[PDB]
Amino acid sequence: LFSQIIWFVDDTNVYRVTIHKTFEGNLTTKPINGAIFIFNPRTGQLFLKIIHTSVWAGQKRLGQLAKWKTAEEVAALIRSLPVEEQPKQIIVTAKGMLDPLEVHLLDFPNIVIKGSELQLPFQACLKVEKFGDLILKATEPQMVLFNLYDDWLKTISSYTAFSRLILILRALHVNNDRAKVILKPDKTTITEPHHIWPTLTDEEWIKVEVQLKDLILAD
Repeated sequence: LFSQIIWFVDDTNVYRVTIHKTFEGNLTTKPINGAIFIFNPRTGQLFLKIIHTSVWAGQKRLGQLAKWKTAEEVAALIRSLPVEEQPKQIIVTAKGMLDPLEVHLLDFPNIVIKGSELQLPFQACLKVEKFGDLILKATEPQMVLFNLYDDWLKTISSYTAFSRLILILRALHVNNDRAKVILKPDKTTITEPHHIWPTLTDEEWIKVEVQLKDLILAD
């Protein structure tokens, strides 16, 4: 990493449901909007493709079809980008993405697809209000761009920013409430409206990153 355009593709949050036990004692499973996360670990760029429930229609095995929908949308993004902006590698942390991507990317022989055992839980972003509300309230599919490193790269490397982001996502994933307290060390800690994460000093980030790591380890 950090040298070729690389994308991580996360399909975990594409097919989402609300499960409810009815008064008659049966489970209903009704889909809610999802999203694909496509992330550039060098620059911080996120493409968030929101997936509206209408795409599901009446079909079954939606969990399996989600992998295919994900690969379709990745290919569609690639086709909309000039060649020099297309990724050289796509990395997936879910093994079920590998074959659908292979089949969808046959026209892009330069693109290397590979699996990974890394823990990069973009589902934690559903717990960040910015992303959660945007996904919840969409009435149609759309793509939205974000910079998940805020202004960090002005003073730290991509490697350092990636490590910070991963710790934030994993901490949020394993213990949202405690993660959120660690990320607000002071009464006056704020997040800029165009930022994702709080504005913190270098020393505060040092203490935060140790605490996040300890929170992950405890769980």
